[PDB]
Amino acid sequence: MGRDQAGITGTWYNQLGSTFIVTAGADGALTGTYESAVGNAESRYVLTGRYDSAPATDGSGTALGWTVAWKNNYRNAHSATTWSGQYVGGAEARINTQWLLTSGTTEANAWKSTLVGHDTFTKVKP
Amino acid sequence: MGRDQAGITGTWYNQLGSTFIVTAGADGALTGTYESAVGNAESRYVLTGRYDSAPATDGSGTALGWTVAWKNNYRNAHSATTWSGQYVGGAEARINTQWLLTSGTTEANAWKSTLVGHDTFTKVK
Amino acid sequence: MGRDQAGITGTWYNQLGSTFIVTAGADGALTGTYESAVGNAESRYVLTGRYDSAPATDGSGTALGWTVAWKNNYRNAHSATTWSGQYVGGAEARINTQWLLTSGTTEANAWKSTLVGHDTFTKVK
Amino acid sequence: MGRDQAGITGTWYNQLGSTFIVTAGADGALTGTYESAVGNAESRYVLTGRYDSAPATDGSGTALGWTVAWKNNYRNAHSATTWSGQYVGGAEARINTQWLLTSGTTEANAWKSTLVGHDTFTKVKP
Ligand SMILES: O=C1N[C@H]2[C@H](CS[C@H]2CCCCNC2CCC(C(=O)Nc3cccc4cccnc34)(C(=O)Nc3cccc4cccnc34)CC2)N1
Ligand SMILES: O=C1N[C@H]2[C@H](CS[C@H]2CCCCNC2CCC(C(=O)Nc3cccc4cccnc34)(C(=O)Nc3cccc4cccnc34)CC2)N1
Ligand SMILES: O=C1N[C@H]2[C@H](CS[C@H]2CCCCNC2CCC(C(=O)Nc3cccc4cccnc34)(C(=O)Nc3cccc4cccnc34)CC2)N1
Ligand code: NI
Ligand code: NI
Ligand code: NI
Repeated sequence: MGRDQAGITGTWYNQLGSTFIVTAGADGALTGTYESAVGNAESRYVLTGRYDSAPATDGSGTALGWTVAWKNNYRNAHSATTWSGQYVGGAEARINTQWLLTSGTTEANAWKSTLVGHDTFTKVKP
Repeated sequence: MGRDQAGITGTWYNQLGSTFIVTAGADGALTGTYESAVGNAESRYVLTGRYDSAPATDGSGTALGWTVAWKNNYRNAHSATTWSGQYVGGAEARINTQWLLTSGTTEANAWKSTLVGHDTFTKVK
Repeated sequence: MGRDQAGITGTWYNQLGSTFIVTAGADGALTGTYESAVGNAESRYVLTGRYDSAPATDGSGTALGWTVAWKNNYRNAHSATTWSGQYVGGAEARINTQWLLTSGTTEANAWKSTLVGHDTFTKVK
Repeated sequence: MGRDQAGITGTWYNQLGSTFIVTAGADGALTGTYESAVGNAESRYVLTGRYDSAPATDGSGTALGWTVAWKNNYRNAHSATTWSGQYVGGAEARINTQWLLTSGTTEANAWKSTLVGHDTFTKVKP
């Protein structure tokens, strides 16, 4: 039912070599796994998110976001990343994102809790 | 059972008057609803996220994040916010966050697609 | 002269205990020194920036920003912070900011080069 | 002189087609002009900033940042952008940045005051 449900669902790769496997639901849900090529991370991590299942009709992208907490059956980095961005369809579909990575900190170190960055995902590895 | 499952589960209010109702699952899931006091938003929106269910024991906070897409059965703002932050428990429990709000845009307007801000959530209004 | 030249010029303090000493010029310049209470920083660092010297008259704040490179005669942290925000006048004047701290990194580590945060500066603290 | 004073100094273009003309001083200063290809912007705006004039020698980039207030003799957008990033010298020199654009707002609209994005600058015009 989602306008971009079929386009979003599948396997995506970012510029770092990370792998993002996602199913878009008709209700706006995103569910899948994330494997990071960098950082204190090994194997797949659960991800969950949301996307706009009825986007604008003027050629705009489709807003979405998702979260990974960096704990799985191998490691725990005591941190979580959220990606905020939009899906852009067409011949070379892309999910363009900016992200925030927060680590658990003491109060004294809270000022340095959060990294910001940007990831671009494609359906073919770069 | 997640270490902070009981502390996170419940209702949170930010500095703007928005309301965040969340259930923390034993496996690290966050599920619930968000009601925003500002912006193109009315009634409740679905939220989903994750939290660290086995955090450090050194006094550090508990890392977490969640997403809301601003579409429900009443409105659609063609946008989505992600909050990234940490839960700090105790008498004056807090969830301290930074957030990214992306709107769907044309490619030419993508440079102005994403707002950044910070929200602090407490257990009282 | 700048509309908020006199209001911005002076000594400001943020929530961490850092001190921001600034002169606003009639031409939109910001020039001064920054002393950070946290991080790889000791004593004062040069700052430079810009502000809107003819802001809106509808009660809106005054947009501004400035940079500190964390090198002085005593230390070098191989990093730089930019604060982006707005000055809000009145009995309880504030400069509300969000900031980006970038450290020099190898290309392999570029994904972790930049912190984001927020500081609120007041004239009393 | 700064290690990268000669390398940073010059004319740069980002992926939007904006033009960044900058002079790096031996004292860590950045001065120059910015012309944006997008937004409420016309002609050149004053910029000022700072860079690390004695960076690490381990292959790391050179940290820097600069500000533009979007007021000149032609327009006033009641806004300011700060770019935070690092200069990477060598083959295909690049300045990689993330930026924050804050507009003056009323207190009720302060939550919507700030955009975030990322710009990459090279000396080759797109
Ligand atoms: O595809 C992809 N992959 C990437 C992108 C986006 S997700 C990303 C993959 C993430 C996989 C998990 N990577 C771990 C993160 C936590 C870690 C670390 O290196 N943290 C940090 C390093 C440098 C700067 C930081 C600033 C703020 C906070 N963290 C920063 C760490 O231990 N942090 C800390 C431990 C203990 C105390 C801390 C106190 C303050 C801050 N951090 C602390 C170890 C590596 N896209
Ligand atoms: O008033 C105030 N005060 C505060 C606020 C806003 S300004 C702030 C005061 C700043 C004073 C300078 N503080 C130094 C920063 C550089 C330092 C460090 O701790 N860096 C980092 C720590 C944690 C997370 C990081 C994420 C990304 C990158 N850095 C993070 C460091 O050595 N970093 C690094 C060294 C070598 C290689 C690196 C590779 C990647 C990242 N960092 C590297 C040492 C402390 N408001
Ligand atoms: O090279 C390059 N170029 C680009 C990049 C990085 S710099 C960039 C060039 C910038 C040149 C100036 N462009 C003006 C900015 C202000 C403007 C606008 O579109 N603002 C905004 C549009 C969309 C989202 C916003 C979110 C938050 C705030 N602004 C957003 C505007 O009028 N904003 C406002 C006016 C009145 C009230 C406001 C209240 C809240 C927020 N904004 C308000 C008009 C265009 N790299
Ligand atoms: Ni960390
Ligand atoms: Ni650092
Ligand atoms: Ni604006």
